Amino acid sequence: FVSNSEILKPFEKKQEEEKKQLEEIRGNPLSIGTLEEIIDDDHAIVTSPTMPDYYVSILSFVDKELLEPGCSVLLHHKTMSIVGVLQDDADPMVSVMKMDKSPTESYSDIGGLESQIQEIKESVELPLTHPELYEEMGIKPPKGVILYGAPGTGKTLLAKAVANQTSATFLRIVGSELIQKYLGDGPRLCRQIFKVAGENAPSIVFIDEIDAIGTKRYDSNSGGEREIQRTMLELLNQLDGFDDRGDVKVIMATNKIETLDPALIRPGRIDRKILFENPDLSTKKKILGIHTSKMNLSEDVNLETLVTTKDDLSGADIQAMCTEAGLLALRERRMQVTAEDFKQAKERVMKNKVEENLEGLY
Amino acid sequence: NDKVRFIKDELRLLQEPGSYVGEVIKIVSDKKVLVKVQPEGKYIVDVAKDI
Amino acid sequence: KRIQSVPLVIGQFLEPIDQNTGIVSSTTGMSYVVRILSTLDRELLKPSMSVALHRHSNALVDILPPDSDSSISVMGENEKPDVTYA
Repeated sequence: FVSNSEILKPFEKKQEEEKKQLEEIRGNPLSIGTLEEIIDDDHAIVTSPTMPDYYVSILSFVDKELLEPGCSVLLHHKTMSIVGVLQDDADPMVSVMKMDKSPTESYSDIGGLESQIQEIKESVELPLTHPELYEEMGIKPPKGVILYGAPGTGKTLLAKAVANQTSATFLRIVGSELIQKYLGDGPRLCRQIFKVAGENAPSIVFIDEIDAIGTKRYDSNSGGEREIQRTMLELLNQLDGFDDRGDVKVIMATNKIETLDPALIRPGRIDRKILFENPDLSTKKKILGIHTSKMNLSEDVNLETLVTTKDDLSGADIQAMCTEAGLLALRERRMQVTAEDFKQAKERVMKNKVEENLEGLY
Repeated sequence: NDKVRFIKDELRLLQEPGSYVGEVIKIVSDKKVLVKVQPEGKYIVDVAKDI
Repeated sequence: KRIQSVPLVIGQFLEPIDQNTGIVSSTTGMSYVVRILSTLDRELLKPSMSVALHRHSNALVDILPPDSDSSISVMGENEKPDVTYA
């Protein structure tokens, strides 16, 4: 009664009297446009989609720090004066940013690699989850880790399980999209990748399977030798010339990193290097139990017997036999997969899916 | 008789400037809709009182 | 119907909406939605049919015949059969 009369009454009265002036201001068709530049005299220039040229002052409902060249504002119909700034809603423009709805892929499925799993967790997840360890230590945390190894070692699922527990922004970019058909748009894209990701949350830029600029065989989007130097060196400047407080992490992984320019790595930013090899008979027993955890297997199927038959296989080849064995039982509609399906599954994988490498020594 | 009154009153409808053409983009809590005209740019107008 | 007289604008019909109401697109590039004149009919025109409009109000006037002038061909062949196929 007494408090509401001295607080809510004078405030709501000024709000009702203010909105009466908003009719002559925020009324009208309210044309929009693109902001050009500002000045300390409180003036700007806006270009509507009809491409006019207008120079007016700065009205209320807008801040000087909110005005940036290339943004969207709100003009007026008659007076043609800026009403205010209009922020972009419904996500930051491009929605393919891989905002990670978090399917929640845990570390139990990538198990058996724990020797190399705790390696990336300390240089990526640890500073994000427990920043007090690196801040109180005094050392600067690394900006990421480079991965190298044969295909099938689980390099794709290694970085996927890290972003699950961090609950932060994480990106997935294909290395073949760094080069476009138009000349000059290659480095322009790399500028917008790190710009938008760095504004919202301590994001992570992860570009997987980079074939960029090698074994071209590209008729359409080939830009010559000029696209080579502009696109690659643009990524190097994002780790050098681009300033950051340490919230941006860059992790690159592919089949062969030797074809890439080693100057792009610049391993003063990346102090962590993780390799990968083929698992032994003890590791494959843990990986096989992962895929068969939700699978229904018969009583005549032995887990140690299937691992013994495995010779020169990666983590992807183990799941390939579990998938092929499920397709054989799916044709006959069997709940529990019998032992006859694993016999025909291992023969098809070692034939087609598994091809003899060009190493050939011994 | 109604056809006599409908045609004579059509002069006010013919002399009317008519209406523009646009599409809905986004809406706000102020009951103002963003109408995008195809030749022109985008405009923020007030929604009809019937809907 | 005769109030329009000389000062007419060339329009083009697009799609029917309401009874005695249709959307038109003139040569100026600005599309307007006006009401169909009582002496006209929706069945006497075509979806691509070109019509006439007022200078200012741009109201529907009359349905032009199904002959489009434009440019190039215009009417038809002029002195074309100068040769044979042999």
